[PDB]
Amino acid sequence: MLERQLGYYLIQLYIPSLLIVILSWISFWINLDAAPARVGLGITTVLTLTTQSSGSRASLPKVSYVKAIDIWLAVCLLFVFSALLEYAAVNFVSRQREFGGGGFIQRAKKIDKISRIGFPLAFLIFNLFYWIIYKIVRREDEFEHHHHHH
Repeated sequence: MLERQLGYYLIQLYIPSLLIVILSWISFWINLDAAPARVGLGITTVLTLTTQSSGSRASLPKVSYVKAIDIWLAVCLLFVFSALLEYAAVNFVSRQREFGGGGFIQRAKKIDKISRIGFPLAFLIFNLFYWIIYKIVRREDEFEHHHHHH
């Protein structure tokens, strides 16, 4: 009966897991092909830390199991959502690159638009998980703290 003490490891583990996510796009501007090595390494570190995180949840996956489903069923979709619209936009441009893909050579000169939409999208997420993490521990894990409100 030590599931309420798991959130502590999820809080300190979420900090870095959330930071690496923001850098994903910020670095995807060039890692999109120029150097995806950084995108393939960080993406494997997040999926590996999430699949293994369920290892310590064998004690009693009831309280944290449900709370983990509310966060595990939105992140993977939200991250792949904004990334799916971009990978589908460039392909929807002509709807048939097989017809005339010779004009892609002049596409390497991107305006880094990924940063334009990623700026407000990254700040919103960082503040969305920071205000929800320091709040959840209070309006859910209050019994864990003593004097500290947050």
